[PDB]
Amino acid sequence: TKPLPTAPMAWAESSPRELAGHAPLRRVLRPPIARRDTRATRDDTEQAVDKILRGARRAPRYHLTRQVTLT
Amino acid sequence: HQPLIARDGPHPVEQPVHNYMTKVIDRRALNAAFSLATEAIALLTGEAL
Repeated sequence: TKPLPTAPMAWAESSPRELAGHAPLRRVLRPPIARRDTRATRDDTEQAVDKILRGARRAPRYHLTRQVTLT
Repeated sequence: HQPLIARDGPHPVEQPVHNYMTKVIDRRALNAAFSLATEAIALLTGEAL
């Protein structure tokens, strides 16, 4: 519940270049070149679709191979 | 559409000729590049402050 030495936790308890990236590039217009001068079940369905939301809002330390065989 | 001239004597009579050509557009590009740095990346975003 908050520290004495604040700078070490804002990084610990937790980009702007990509924000600045779209800023000059994408915000800029017509460049370049220039011219002079349903309690639980419902909850579950919604969450699955949403999960597809967040996972589809973004995008490597793991790899899974899967296979079928006998015992 | 092309011009024409009437001529006399035995010859084949001339008929106006119209040509119908068609050029096709080409494709190019231009490259520039700029770089950043490890320190800059850290400075541009909040990392090293």
